[PDB]
Amino acid sequence: VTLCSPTEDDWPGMFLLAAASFTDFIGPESATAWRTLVPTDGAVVVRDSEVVGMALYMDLRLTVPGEVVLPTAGLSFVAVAPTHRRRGLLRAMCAELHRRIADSGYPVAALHASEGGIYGRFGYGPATTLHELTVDRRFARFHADAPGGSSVRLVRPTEHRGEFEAIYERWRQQVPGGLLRPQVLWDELLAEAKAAPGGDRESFALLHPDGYALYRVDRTDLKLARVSELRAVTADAHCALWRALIGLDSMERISIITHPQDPLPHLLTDTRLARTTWRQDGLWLRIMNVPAALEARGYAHEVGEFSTVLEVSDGGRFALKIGDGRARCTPTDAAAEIEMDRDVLGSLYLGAHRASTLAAANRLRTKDSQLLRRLDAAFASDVPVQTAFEF
Amino acid sequence: VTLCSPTEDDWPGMFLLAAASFTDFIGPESATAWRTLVPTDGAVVVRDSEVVGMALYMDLRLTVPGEVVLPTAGLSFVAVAPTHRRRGLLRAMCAELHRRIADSGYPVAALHASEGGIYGRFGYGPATTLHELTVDRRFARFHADAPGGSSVRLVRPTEHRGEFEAIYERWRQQVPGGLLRPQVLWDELLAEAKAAPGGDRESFALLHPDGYALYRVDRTDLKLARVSELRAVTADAHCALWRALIGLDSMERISIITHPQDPLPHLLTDTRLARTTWRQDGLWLRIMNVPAALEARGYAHEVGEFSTVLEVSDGGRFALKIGDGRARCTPTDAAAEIEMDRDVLGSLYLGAHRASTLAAANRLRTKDSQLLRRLDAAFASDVPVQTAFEF
Amino acid sequence: VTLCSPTEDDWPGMFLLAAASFTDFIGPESATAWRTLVPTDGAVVVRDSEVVGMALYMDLRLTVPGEVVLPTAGLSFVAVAPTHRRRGLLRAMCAELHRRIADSGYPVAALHASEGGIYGRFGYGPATTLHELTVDRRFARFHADAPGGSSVRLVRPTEHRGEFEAIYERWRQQVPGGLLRPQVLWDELLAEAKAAPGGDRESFALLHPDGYALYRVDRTDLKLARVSELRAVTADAHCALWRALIGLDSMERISIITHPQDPLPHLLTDTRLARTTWRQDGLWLRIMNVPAALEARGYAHEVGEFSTVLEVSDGGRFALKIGDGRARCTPTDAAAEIEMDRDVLGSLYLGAHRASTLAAANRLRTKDSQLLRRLDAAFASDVPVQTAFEF
Amino acid sequence: VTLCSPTEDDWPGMFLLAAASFTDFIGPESATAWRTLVPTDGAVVVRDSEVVGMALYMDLRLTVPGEVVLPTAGLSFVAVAPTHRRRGLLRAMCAELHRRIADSGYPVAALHASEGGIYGRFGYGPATTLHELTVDRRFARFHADAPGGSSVRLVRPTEHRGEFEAIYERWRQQVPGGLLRPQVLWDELLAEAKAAPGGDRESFALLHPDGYALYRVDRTDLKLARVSELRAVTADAHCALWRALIGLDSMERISIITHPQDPLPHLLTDTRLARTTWRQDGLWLRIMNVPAALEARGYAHEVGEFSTVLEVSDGGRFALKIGDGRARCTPTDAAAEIEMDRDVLGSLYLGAHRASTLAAANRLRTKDSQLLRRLDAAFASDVPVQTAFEF
Ligand SMILES: [Cl-]
Ligand SMILES: [Cl-]
Ligand SMILES: [Cl-]
Ligand SMILES: [Cl-]
Repeated sequence: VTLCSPTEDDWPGMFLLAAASFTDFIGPESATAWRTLVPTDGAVVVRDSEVVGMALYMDLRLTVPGEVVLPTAGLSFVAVAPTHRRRGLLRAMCAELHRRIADSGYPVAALHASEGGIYGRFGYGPATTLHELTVDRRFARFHADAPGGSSVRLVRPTEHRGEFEAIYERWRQQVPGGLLRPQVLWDELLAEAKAAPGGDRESFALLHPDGYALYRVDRTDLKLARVSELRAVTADAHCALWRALIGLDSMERISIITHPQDPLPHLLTDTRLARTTWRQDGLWLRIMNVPAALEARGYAHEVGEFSTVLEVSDGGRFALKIGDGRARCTPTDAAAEIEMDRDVLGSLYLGAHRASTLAAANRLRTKDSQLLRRLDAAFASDVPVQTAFEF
Repeated sequence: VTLCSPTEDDWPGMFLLAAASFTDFIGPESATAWRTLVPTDGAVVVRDSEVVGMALYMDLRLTVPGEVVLPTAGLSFVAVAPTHRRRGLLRAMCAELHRRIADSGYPVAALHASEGGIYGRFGYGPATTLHELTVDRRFARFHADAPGGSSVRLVRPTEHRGEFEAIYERWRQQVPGGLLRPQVLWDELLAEAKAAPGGDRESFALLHPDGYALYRVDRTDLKLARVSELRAVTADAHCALWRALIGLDSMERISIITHPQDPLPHLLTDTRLARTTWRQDGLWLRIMNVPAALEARGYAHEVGEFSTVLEVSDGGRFALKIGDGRARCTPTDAAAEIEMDRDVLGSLYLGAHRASTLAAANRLRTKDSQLLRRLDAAFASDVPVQTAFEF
Repeated sequence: VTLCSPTEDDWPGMFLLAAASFTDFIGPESATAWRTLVPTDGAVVVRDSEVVGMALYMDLRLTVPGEVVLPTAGLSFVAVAPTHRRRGLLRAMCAELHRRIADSGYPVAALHASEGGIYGRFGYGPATTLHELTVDRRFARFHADAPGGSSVRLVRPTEHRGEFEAIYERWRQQVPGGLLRPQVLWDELLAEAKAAPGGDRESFALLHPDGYALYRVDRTDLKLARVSELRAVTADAHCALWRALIGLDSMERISIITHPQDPLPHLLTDTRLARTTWRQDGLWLRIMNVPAALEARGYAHEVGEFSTVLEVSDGGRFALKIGDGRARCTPTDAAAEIEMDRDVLGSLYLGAHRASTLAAANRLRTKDSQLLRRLDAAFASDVPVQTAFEF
Repeated sequence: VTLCSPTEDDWPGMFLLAAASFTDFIGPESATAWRTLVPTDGAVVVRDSEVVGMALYMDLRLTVPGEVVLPTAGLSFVAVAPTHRRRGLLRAMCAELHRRIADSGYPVAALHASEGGIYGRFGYGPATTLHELTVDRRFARFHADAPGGSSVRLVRPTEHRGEFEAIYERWRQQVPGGLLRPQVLWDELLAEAKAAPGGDRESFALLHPDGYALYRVDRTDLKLARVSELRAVTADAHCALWRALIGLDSMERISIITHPQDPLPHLLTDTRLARTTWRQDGLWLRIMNVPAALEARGYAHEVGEFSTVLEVSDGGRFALKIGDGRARCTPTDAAAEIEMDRDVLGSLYLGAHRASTLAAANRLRTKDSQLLRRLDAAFASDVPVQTAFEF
């Protein structure tokens, strides 16, 4: 058992481990495309010789509150062979990548979790919430107040790549959780848009000047349309796209994986028709550099200037001053007023979780209820946090 | 078709309509107990002579943000005979009760909705959110940070009525959505605690000095425990009760109908184990007197003093000034800065829905994005809004 | 093994065999009430001493085409002990009862079959068709042409016995398949109308001057109302009762066991909403006396006078002359033009099955296609055949 | 929004709308084959430029009672874009095609309905009934009377095209509902006979001189054989094919979409084994020219000569004289004795629905019960109405 950066000769062994580890493995051709987002020294492997462990990160750009874009290490392709469980391989690989990520100057790392119980101990907190809405469209009537009572076109996704790219680029820059989508991921997305023999049905697009929806009929439930992606830059675009989706008269149900503040239910005369059928953690964040991350994002202007001392468990103690929507975060040995593990700060960082809620679980410790209210207000995001694409 | 306050002789006919209308009808004996909460002139019936329509309200006490308790008209027992649909009987009965409620001096009316599409047009907005969590307790491990790593007793509910009453009374006064639970509803609750032949299994209680949980094994799924009610006045009590529930080793799953900010998931090493299995509107509010309701509740201290002009569609136009956690709301003919239907104000009132989200659906109209942020912040509740008991 | 008429002392042993044989056994008290319809010498038992076989008939009145009422032997309570299978006990009991029924002067015997494969060989043919319609009432809109766009009352069944009795008596006299419902069966029907602990929910009635519907919410599916019985003497009553049933706004679905010519689907803008969810043989007929049965019923006036020779396999050969809606059926040794087993004549007798369809299965043999068309037309019923009550 | 006959350049846009509208879309290659049945000016499109609406008709030959073959406009490929709902596009397209169909000299139009609630208002009535029978073949025993107690061969469909074509041509000419099946539809049918990767299993044929059955094992239920098509010209062929299907010893169940008068159940000792698992409207008819359609079909010889006056709502009033199996239908201003909407006449026309049943729903209005009986008898079909192939 040695831990190394993989050579070109290691990648066939990594693809075997991937195929055996991930039921959703994209195959070697697609994986080779995703590889283009992994920097030199972005990957580690454990050899016994065959590959028994692997982990890597990709260079991402993540939007945080205040429309600030952070360089982000996106952890992915993490696997330990079923032959090598309970040997500390995950711990060793995560320790090495975190060392490389921190030394490289990334203020944050991010991942999507295979299970909810693994990444908390490595300092990752769930930072976005996936919210599945299922609409019984047979009953759906738009409210008198709903915009645009057409601006929308039914199109083939592959024929309107430029328009989707431009709309997505506008969306990702204005929404916390937004990720830059590089050209290789557009190539991959539009390749998946076509039907597969015994696989997915053909994808269609609804295109508005200021939004698009990509959807396909479910493989097995032929009365369910699944929206894979809806990106709307305006309220008018969001409503117009939903009027078109409710117009899919051959379907009983439209489902979408969205965010908790999706205004869809409020567009209907019966809010209950937009049923929450599933909820899960989306993007997870590890704050690598506490002061750099905390100084980088914008804060709520509504809360008056306040100062506190924040201790992150084995992450430093800082004088934190928040006023006029900006934070200053400097080293101190002054007594801590707030204490939390690193994972908890990740959960607060995009505004998806309230300091008050985490305090009620004793994940966040303070003796000052006023300070808790100020933190809740300051860390809150004006623009609701969304999830961009899984990686 | 005439609309009257019912005489004693009308109640057998009302109980027949109830039995035929409500699959969960509590029967004449329990209904006669609930009747004690209906004031003189609190009920209307339509006769054709037999009862073809009915509606009533009960005298309730509702806690709103700032621990303020409002007299509240709780609409209930609303039915139109299947023989008399589409004759405007619901509209006529709701118009008459609203007249009586407004003239009686109630600032707010409330109900639980049989369907989501009916009460919006009568000025009711959904004001609390029911959130069902299902825990696979076989996997549940408490976080190192979780309080109290016993203070809890397994007891017969009927033997500890005084302790439940006292804990509930503390809870309902400190939580927005809290309702006073009169003696007749305690009588009814503890009568339901015993097992029924071919019906519900026996209810048990977990009792802490500062909280209780009432639960029973599901009728048909013998590996599911359903928590009917958990009232905790402290974080220590909430965690202690959940440690005890996760200790129900004969169960696979524990389910509870709770609120979106329940800290349960954060008590576990795997937040994903507390799965959201169901979400629905809970309590609905109709603001009867806009200035009385808006002046009565407390507002967030974090937001700086601001002034605006609010128009409620056919509900008046008001100069609204919010500062130091209090509102002043006076008549004006000045140009409106914010417009919304009455139902929308109900949805904002307990802090369950953000002004920003309702604005994105065009249910709330303003040209000022700064004003929207200030409203979001001001109307937000420090203590998360919960649902008390169904009526 | 001896075959006897039971003594009073035999009935406890018959009730044990019944409980072990019939999952729907009505119990000794209800069975003692049904006993009042069994004539002296109407029952046989086989003893080994304990009861190992039983069979009986009740005195019924069956309506046949032309509003003619026939005395009918209703076979029921037929059981062989699981200890005594394949010993010819059913054959022996059926042979003896048929001897008694024939000698008593009954022209027809009838039964409801536990299985479809048993009674054909004893000369019983399925004579009515049960047709279950399930309406998704959330979508149901009445056609512009539908009558009565209220005459209907929601009532407690036990309070309107006289009105149900009178409506049913009018119905049973005008519909082929109609049975006289004696007072003991009204006593039993209204006793079942009340709810049972862990059993059926409360029954309700919709009452029109010229029709009624008895319905209850399903035990387990709380969004399904099951109509146990709808008797309408006019088209106006039938439509009015269905308008009321579609008005059960708490239900998703209304189901009824009806007949294939129920006009319900044609009352709706979408005929497809009245879905056929189940179909089965209803009443079975054994023609005991061929000439008496054939001379007794009315025939279609549309078909011109014709003569043929009918042979029933081991049931006689007859010169059959049909004209002006009446048949003459006299002994002959002339060559047969039509041959069929006795069971086939039972299937033709109420007009539920076409001679042409049975001929296509070679259950009915003729070389004359014109004769087949004349038989189809003559045996057809003006009033569609319905099923009264199970016995 | 303009309505035009499509140019060659419009068909890619029509195929996109088809793919997005029809989950069973046959793809561009098969659709191009079906196109060969669409006459010049047989198609309309709405452009906004992209295709947002389309509809066409094909030249068909439909068999009606009396073995009469009518030129028939088969409406198909009808779609409105989900972006253009509730804009009257369907009404506009149907009005234009009906104008073209009427002017072209078609006496009838026909379609298969995506939903049951749409085509009634455009004058289409459901005219055939689809009846799914599922046989539990493990229990199925043929009756002593059943023919042919082998004449049948198990063959590859593609190797016996000539024999299937010849049998089908005999069938379609003798059965009301029969359609001529052109060479392009035989090409398409035999292409679907082969297995597809992750798709349908291989089709097999059972071939008799006077009948064939095409069947395949269900994709997912490997104990279910689905008969896609059984065409039998004789009772012997029908029974022989069913003996062979019941001989599929690896199956639990055989299912077929047949007609209500299928004699299959009567071939078995247990009629109940042939269970009706599904029922739906099949072919829909719009009578374009009332007198031409009514004079064209044969009527029952059994009913004596009679005269009446029929009014079709906005379809004319006619003196209708029916005798010796023929109708004369001439213009009159004499008082109407029968009134009905055009859709109702379509439902009566192939004998699938009784005038009496439609009268009970008030879809057919007369004050003369004798006239109703005569219409029932006259419009009845000697040969039961069947459904040919979906289009
Ligand atoms: Cl999202
Ligand atoms: Cl709650
Ligand atoms: Cl019936
Ligand atoms: Cl058919």
